[PDB]
Amino acid sequence: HHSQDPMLSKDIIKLLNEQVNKEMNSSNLYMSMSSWCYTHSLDGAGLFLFDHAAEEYEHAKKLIIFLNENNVPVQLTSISAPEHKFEGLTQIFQKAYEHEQHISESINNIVDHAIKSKDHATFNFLQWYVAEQHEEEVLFKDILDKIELIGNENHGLYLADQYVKGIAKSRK
Amino acid sequence: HHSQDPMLSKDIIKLLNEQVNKEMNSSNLYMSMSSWCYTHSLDGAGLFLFDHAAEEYEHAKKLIIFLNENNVPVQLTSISAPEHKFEGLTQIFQKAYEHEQHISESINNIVDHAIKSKDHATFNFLQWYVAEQHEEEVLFKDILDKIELIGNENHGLYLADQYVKGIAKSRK
Amino acid sequence: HHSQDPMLSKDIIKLLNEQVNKEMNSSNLYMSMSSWCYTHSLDGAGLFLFDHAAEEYEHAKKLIIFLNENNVPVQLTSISAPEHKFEGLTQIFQKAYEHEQHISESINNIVDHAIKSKDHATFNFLQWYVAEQHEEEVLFKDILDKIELIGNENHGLYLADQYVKGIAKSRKS
Amino acid sequence: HHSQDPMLSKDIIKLLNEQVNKEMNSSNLYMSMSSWCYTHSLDGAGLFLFDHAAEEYEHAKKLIIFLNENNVPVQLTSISAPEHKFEGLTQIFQKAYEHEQHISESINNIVDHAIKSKDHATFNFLQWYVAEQHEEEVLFKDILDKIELIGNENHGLYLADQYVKGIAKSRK
Amino acid sequence: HHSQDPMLSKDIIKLLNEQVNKEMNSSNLYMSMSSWCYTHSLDGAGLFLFDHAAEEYEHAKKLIIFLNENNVPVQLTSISAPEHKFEGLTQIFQKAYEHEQHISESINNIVDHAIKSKDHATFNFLQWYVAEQHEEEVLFKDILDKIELIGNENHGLYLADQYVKGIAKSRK
Amino acid sequence: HHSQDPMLSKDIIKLLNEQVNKEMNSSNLYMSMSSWCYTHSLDGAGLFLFDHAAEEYEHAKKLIIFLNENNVPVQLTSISAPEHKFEGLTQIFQKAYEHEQHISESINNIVDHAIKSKDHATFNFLQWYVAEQHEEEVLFKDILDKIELIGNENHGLYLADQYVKGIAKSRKS
Ligand SMILES: [Fe+3]
Ligand SMILES: [Fe+3]
Ligand SMILES: [Fe+3]
Ligand SMILES: [Fe+3]
Ligand SMILES: [Fe+3]
Ligand SMILES: [Fe+3]
Ligand SMILES: [Fe+3]
Ligand SMILES: [Fe+3]
Ligand SMILES: [Fe+3]
Ligand SMILES: [Fe+3]
Ligand SMILES: [Fe+3]
Ligand SMILES: [Fe+3]
Ligand SMILES: [Fe+3]
Ligand SMILES: [Fe+3]
Repeated sequence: HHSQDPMLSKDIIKLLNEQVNKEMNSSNLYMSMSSWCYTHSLDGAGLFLFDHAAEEYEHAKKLIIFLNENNVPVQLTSISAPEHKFEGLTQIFQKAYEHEQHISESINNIVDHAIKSKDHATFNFLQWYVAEQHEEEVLFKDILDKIELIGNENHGLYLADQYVKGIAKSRK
Repeated sequence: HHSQDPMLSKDIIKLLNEQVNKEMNSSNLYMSMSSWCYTHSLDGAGLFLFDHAAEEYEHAKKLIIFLNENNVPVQLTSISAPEHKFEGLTQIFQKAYEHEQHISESINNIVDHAIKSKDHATFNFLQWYVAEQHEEEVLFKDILDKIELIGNENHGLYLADQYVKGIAKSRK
Repeated sequence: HHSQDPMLSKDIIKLLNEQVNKEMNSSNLYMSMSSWCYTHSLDGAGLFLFDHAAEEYEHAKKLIIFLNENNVPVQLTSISAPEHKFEGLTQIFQKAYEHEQHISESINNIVDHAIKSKDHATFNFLQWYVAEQHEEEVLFKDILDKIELIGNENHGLYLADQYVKGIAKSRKS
Repeated sequence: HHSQDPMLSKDIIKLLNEQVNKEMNSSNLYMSMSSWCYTHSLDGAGLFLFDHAAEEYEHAKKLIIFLNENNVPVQLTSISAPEHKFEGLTQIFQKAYEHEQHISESINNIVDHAIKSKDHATFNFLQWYVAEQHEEEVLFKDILDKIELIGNENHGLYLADQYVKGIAKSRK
Repeated sequence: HHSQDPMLSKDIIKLLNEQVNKEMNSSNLYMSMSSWCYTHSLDGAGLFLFDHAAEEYEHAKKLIIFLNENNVPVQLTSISAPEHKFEGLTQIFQKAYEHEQHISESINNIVDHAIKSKDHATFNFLQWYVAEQHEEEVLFKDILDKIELIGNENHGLYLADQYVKGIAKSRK
Repeated sequence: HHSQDPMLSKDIIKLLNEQVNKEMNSSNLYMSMSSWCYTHSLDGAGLFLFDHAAEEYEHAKKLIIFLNENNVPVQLTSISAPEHKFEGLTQIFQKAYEHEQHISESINNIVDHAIKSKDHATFNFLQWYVAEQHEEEVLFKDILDKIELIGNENHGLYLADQYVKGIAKSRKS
């Protein structure tokens, strides 16, 4: 039997499949960072990063759904194991904020390509994704700002972890 | 500051970490199988397999939670691209059922090791997982049974896909 | 058309089928005991044993369901005519308690075999059955204890039967 | 202590005790037929026949209750192992319909004996049983009629099983 | 009058009776640790440890119930006076965590003996106890981790006690 | 860091700590009595005595709470192994009633000491304990009266146990 051709262009297909794998890598990275926090008595950060990792997989699932609906084959690729060794809470959140900046950049790029190739179905679809990623990038900026304000001096790690714990709980 | 040592034995840690990675791999496989179905007009099987893939990630998360609570570092390994080429609906579910048999075996192995090393916290924890995996293995057996009963002659693929669609919706 | 092979091992299949037939045999034994009581003015014990017999059939059905879901053919055997002649209420409950002890042992044997064969699907499935059988064994122990505490002196049978009647009614609701 | 004699005649006692054993045998036959269906991918018929087997045991229990209330000793004899060899879905339902015909005949016989004996307590008691058996005989006639209407050609068994599955669920 | 013999084996009887006495001893230890905290201005830890002591007595009662139902005589031996000399909050929780580890080991031992003896009534019974003990061991690990993360420098004891006070109230 | 001194006098502290240990000892005695009953087919008395044992521990906890709030160190002593061999239901309740009489006396002694030392915080605190202990002493008197009225002639033990079972159940709800 005959099935209809993919409804998206080759360039958009490539960028979207790359994005699915980027989100899966993100989930892995954040699970690893979370585990580091959990094994170093920082369960506030552990919980926050675990929940964030899960949300990254949710992004991957939403991108996959869009690919499926357009008759576009999903291309799940090989991905390196995430980094597992970290220096401390500050370094983790510095690395995470940088990572979010990079993800934001990657989304901006696809949206720009949608405009260029007049793919406004894809432009329209990606708007939840632009909005949600901006929120996440702002969130990591805010957490990093707070960790740096508190500092590492006497009880500082505890104070920072409890602050992140509060955010983790409030974000359901 | 000092954090407490991992609360599980080296062998159990190894087996549980391997299992996390197995479930992550399973999620990728099922996403790939789902995509094949969606791009070959089998959206019933597409939906069922997508939802099943998501459930495998849920298993991985629950295993991670148990590792975290026991102060056991999560060791996420490199991701290898899942199989993406398939012959048809029957072959997909034959491969899936075989995969589920393998997963059941892997769980039986961990539970047996928990008994052998007198790790009854782990034994007790794994019981939801034994129960749920059994349900999944039976489900795949039943779907494969139905696909083979229906056949492949005129309208057969359609009837099978609609049957699987019904199951997918009922499990929501 | 091809159907999938049985999902359980040959040894586990045989034990579970044997257990189905054990529960069916138990149901008949208890119906016969129940009838003896009813025909000897012991309707409290009659009701208790009737309801217990019915619960044994429910156990058989639950085991059959598990076999069915695993693509395991159910093998129902001949059921021997149960004992029908009894000496009295005490003898019936002595026999019943001994029977319950045997059933408990038979379950322990299957669960042990599941562990040894690494069949944790079956191990996990049987836990409701282990728990419910333990409660049943304890119940028959308690009833036997009570019958023996009361005795058959002046109104003893009546008192014991009423005691059992109360239990029967409480287990309904 | 003296207990009152049985309240029913020797002939009625014999017939009712035989009926209890007939219903128990029926339950076993239906469990066996059910198992055949389940192990041959016909879970619609499997469920239907399982639920029917349980209903036949319910009939046995109700007959036992009536014997008990009349101070009539219940005489359970050996219950021979049921047939387990079956050719297919049509043959199972052909055998089942014929079996239900025999059961209907057995009930008619007891009711006639009650009339002849002027045992109107028993006549009146059996009315639920006459009505329920009639409904069951009609039901098996209808299912067999449908299995034969559908036939075994391309997807026929699947359609028949799904039809019977519908009936099974509606009688829950 | 004759009463039925104990329903459990001699080895299982010994182990369960020893466990009752262990739980009673644990209750006393925790009451003593609780009192130390209360009399040293650590009422958060005082409340937590008091409530924990009461929970250990609840475990003793549940084990006693199981012995009673099996016609097994309860053998209460002398319960030696608990340690009352403590150095500080960290030492108390270090000792507590080590104590919970020992309790976990004792339970694993009984469950293993039940398996070896084919006593699955006892195995099945103990599952609530395995699960609840695991949660308690994890909890003490977490509290100790937090006490050590905070430390004893300026306001450290106060912060740790308030943290434990929070946990105490949340478990009510 | 400095914590405030105990808020109660040395003599009151000692009496209250002794009372904590008395209640813990009582709990164990009653658990042992309860077990004897359960293992001799007297589950009514078994349940009653088990629930009573648990209530004694609750008394110990309430006393500990008072000590804690007054910055008084709790001093838990060794608990001797309770008596475990008994002659029968009557002897158990004779022993229990005598025990309750002793507990009542021990409370009277503390309350009297509180009055003499002008410790009315402690006097006031103990009033729930005086009241609850009186109700307990009366209850054991009543049960003993009933066991002795019934006796052990033909079905006597059964009747007495069922009577106690009814009390046990009524005190739950
Ligand atoms: Fe993000
Ligand atoms: Fe994102
Ligand atoms: Fe699975
Ligand atoms: Fe799984
Ligand atoms: Fe049984
Ligand atoms: Fe049973
Ligand atoms: Fe019928
Ligand atoms: Fe019928
Ligand atoms: Fe058709
Ligand atoms: Fe504990
Ligand atoms: Fe414990
Ligand atoms: Fe500070
Ligand atoms: Fe008292
Ligand atoms: Fe008292």
